Amino acid sequence: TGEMGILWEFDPIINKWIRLSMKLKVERKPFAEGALREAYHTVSLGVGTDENYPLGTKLFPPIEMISPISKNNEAMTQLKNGTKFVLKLYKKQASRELYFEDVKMQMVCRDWGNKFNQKKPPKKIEFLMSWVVELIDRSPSNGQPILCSIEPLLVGEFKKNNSNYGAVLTNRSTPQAFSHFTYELSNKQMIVVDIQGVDDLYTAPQIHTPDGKGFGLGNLGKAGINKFITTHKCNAVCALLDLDVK
Ligand SMILES: Nc1ncnc2c1ncn2[C@@H]1O[C@H](COP(=O)(O)OP(=O)(O)OP(=O)(O)O)[C@@H](O)[C@H]1O
Ligand SMILES: [Mg+2]
Ligand SMILES: [Zn+2]
Repeated sequence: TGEMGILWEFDPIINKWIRLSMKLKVERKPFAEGALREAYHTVSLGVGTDENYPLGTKLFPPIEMISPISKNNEAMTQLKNGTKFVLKLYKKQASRELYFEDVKMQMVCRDWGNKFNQKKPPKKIEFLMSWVVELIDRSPSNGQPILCSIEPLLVGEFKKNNSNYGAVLTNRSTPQAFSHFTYELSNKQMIVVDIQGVDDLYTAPQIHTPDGKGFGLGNLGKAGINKFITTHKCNAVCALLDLDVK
């Protein structure tokens, strides 16, 4: 039929994780890849609760960060039986903490997207949902259990607009103005880069902060922030949004 998984959704507004179960069927070979990961077509065979699966503490995320109730979640509708979606694995290592940190990062970016839209720019944006999944049916050699992340399938022409280290790859205005927006309105505590997806539906972003801690692998601290600065040229969207040219 398919394999079981423990599914984790993060909800920023309560600052907690929701723990569920699902069953899934994953193609054998990847359809795409980048420098970090490989992506696999997958189909959903249903979402359920985690009651059969002892949490068994030792714990990460810790008990105080987990919601005792899970009846409200996006997974129920976005990953219902029959859905096509995408599963990602890291290229040849890693860490339990890492996967949870990537999903948390994408959720933070979704919040940034809604903040940008509230300003009424000419084009509105959206980041996809992302989820952590423990592939419990698969064998552990260093005793490491198998983990991954999953997200919806984007239909259409996928394009990368900027990288995590200073490259500007297309002419569009919206993706570069959004990056600038997050740097200025966060009081330079943070910036969102690696803006990529179909039209303005984006996924797999990267965040840099000054002290370089947190937010997984592509966080290049002060060095990444500086690279974005060097190549940025503000556009009509930067201006409509009243951002500083400096
Ligand atoms: N949700 C999605 N739907 C369709 N295709 C996708 C999706 N996510 C990723 N891809 C494709 O898979 C490729 C690799 O995925 P992803 O970008 O997450 O890996 P990566 O190694 O982190 O890349 P990057 O260097 O951009 O961080 C993407 O460039 C894109 O072609
Ligand atoms: Mg990519
Ligand atoms: Zn600008």
